[PDB]
Amino acid sequence: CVQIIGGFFTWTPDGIPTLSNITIRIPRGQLTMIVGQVGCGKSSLLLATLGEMQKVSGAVFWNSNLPVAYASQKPWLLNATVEENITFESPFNKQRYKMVIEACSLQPDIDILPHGDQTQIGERGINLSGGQRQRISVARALYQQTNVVFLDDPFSALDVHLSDHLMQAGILELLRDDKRTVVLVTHKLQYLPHADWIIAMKDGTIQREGTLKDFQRSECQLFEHW
Repeated sequence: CVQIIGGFFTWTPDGIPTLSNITIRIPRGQLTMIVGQVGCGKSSLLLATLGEMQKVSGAVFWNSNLPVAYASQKPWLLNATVEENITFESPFNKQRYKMVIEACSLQPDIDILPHGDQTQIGERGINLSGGQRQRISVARALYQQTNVVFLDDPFSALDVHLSDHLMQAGILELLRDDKRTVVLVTHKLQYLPHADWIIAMKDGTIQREGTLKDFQRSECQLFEHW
């Protein structure tokens, strides 16, 4: 459903766009990775997907501007209970909540929280770690049950075992996704064979998009194996 054609993206509308004539489309149900070095513009690419850059030219269809879930690079938590940080203006369902709590490894966090899910977190509350905050943001997105999910490098702030957790629960999130589109930007090559497509970024531009064989022709797939 998403169509982006020749799209141009900026960090600052006072200057020249950082990304020029970017064209890719995300049909519903696609699994799409976005990869590249730290600072190559992946977060900026997600901002372009959110319409937060300056479009010099081109066509963009996201279906949300017709008369969407988000995982930010830096986690944002409301000053509230952990429970309300999970619900994020939604009704409470406790199978969905149970699945989110288990899937986001939040039982050990709740177990060390003074009031479990009723522990006040965020500003003036319990000081969650950056990884716990990231897992909370992921759980909020999974709980929202949106048709489209944008995950910005979601395992950067988590451990290897937690990366395995995010692997296993993502693999049971896409299955949980009843045909839904899930876009997982990531900096890691560990699970890039296990999604459908990768977008490789460098210097604010897209260098290549394509298959494993395509990325062998890119002479990147071996580097990704490393």
